[PDB]
Amino acid sequence: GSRRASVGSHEKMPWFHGKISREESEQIVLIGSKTNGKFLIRARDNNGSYALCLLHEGKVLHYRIDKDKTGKLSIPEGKKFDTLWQLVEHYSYKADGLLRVLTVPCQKIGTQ
Amino acid sequence: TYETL
Repeated sequence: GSRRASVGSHEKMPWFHGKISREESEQIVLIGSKTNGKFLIRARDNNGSYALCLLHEGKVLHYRIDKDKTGKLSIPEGKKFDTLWQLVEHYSYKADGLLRVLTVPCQKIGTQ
Repeated sequence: TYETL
């Protein structure tokens, strides 16, 4: 297989930037969104926790995302998922609790 | 800073 065990912080992705802070992405959201549904998850790899960041109608939000000493990621008010891929994709469906469902990746792109 | 899901 050769593909590491746990998610090796799959930076590669828009709505998944394990670099941004929280504001940095919220200013980015400032750029894109409006349509209520834009979002971008953040998850580094060193120490701390992840957090979903989306925008409603002009009020960026953030949702702490962590597991439960079980190994699976989740959210207090949100839900419970395996990884940010499920909590994201899932939520890509609905809000599940967010202010509003998801619709688009917010964070920036790459190069050009 | 975490809205309530």
